[PDB]
Amino acid sequence: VVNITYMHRLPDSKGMTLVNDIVAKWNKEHPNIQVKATKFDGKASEMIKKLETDVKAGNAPDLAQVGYAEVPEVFTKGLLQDVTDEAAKYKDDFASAPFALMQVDGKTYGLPQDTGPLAYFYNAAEFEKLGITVPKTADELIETAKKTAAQGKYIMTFQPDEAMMMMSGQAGASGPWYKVDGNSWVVNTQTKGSKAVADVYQQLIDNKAALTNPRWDASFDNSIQSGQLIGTVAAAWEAPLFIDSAGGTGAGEWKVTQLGDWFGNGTKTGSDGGSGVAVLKGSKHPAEAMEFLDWFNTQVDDLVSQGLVVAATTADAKTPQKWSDYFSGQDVMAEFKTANDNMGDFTYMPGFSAVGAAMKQTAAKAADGSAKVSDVFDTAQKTSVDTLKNLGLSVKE
Ligand SMILES: CC(=O)N[C@H]1[C@H](O[C@H]2[C@@H](O)[C@@H](CO)O[C@@H](O[C@H]3[C@H](O)[C@@H](O)[C@H](O)O[C@@H]3CO)[C@@H]2O)O[C@H](CO)[C@@H](O)[C@@H]1O[C@@H]1O[C@H](CO)[C@H](O)[C@H](O)[C@H]1O
Ligand SMILES: [Zn+2]
Repeated sequence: VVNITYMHRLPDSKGMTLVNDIVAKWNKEHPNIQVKATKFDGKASEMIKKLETDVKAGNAPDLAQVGYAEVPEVFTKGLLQDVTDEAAKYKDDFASAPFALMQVDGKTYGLPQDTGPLAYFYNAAEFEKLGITVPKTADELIETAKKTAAQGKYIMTFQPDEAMMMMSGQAGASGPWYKVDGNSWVVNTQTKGSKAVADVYQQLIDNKAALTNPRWDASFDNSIQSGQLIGTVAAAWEAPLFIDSAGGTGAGEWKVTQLGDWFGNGTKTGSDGGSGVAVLKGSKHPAEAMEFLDWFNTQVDDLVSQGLVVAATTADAKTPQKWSDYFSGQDVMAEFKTANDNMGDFTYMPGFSAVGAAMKQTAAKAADGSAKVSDVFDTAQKTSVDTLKNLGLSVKE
């Protein structure tokens, strides 16, 4: 018998198949590989800090959820165990792009779990009532946003507490910020996409035509339940969280579509989260941990219940009934799978955490008019370069 520990930050909310109930099915069938999964008791950004303290203390879990944007960071801090041959055994159970994001320098450190493509959530019934359509161009988007804002309804958000992924994702839909050239990281967060995103959100904020409530504040939930928020860009895994936040408002009326051609992106979209599960330094059971993890990550209907757009290609889960009930009977998982397939490549630098922390601060100022949306991307540039220099890494800008 071997005992495995798995630390995760899956929501485990009402209506979901709880992680402990998924693990229970494994534990009944595999007496020699016994798993205990624990939900991290803290906000998402504190989890890799806990993994670092745990690995230093010599008491880390075997397995831990690591965002794709976090892999380079935990790799650089020496937190990962090479499981290349174990991962190769399970490669055909997963999509190639997310599997590649669990790799550094031809070595694999775990299995991918989900992807986080950005899409557009909107009240389709309300759009039809108000005489509007999903805007096809940035200029149409701004004109339509001003028209709804005149009657106290909003078709866009600017979420200062989600600046890291909302600004990097909408900008990143049209090209990378970070590249590797020989020995160095090459940093440019002021791309054509960054300029386009700043221009669009600057016009929306100048015209009081996007809601600036932080995503994780009660004001965001109140905006949905009160009927004020009738459209927003959103990460695909927000679907169940958004439904719960709505408190029944819009049930049977909403739909999902692709991110529009608003930021010079055409039919492409960006990445907002999405994670794998890494094998940590000091794990005494990588082979058994990876056997369990391949099984876990291919429990497609249970993982979709948690809001995951799964990396697994072993089976296809139907849109959960809870989601299609909310979203007008729409097959929203088909829209999420299309969005995933249109997600532009976007390599993350080690220390992207620190870049997000600084971007959040500037975005609060852009939201209240004390800074420009473009300053968020300048903050990203300077904090990107300073973070790389502080990690002792070679950086060019
Ligand atoms: C990319 C990611 O992990 N997204 C999480 C999301 O994490 C953000 C939130 O916790 C907000 C709360 O304000 O904080 C952000 O971190 C800020 C931090 O607050 C600042 O103190 C610091 O200064 O800057 C950091 C940046 O380092 C977090 O980025 O939280 C949501 C809600 O809990 C998570 O759902 C989301 O992760 C995704 O969860 C899905 C399951 O619901 C999937 O597992 C998916 O793969 C995850 O990406
Ligand atoms: Zn500089």
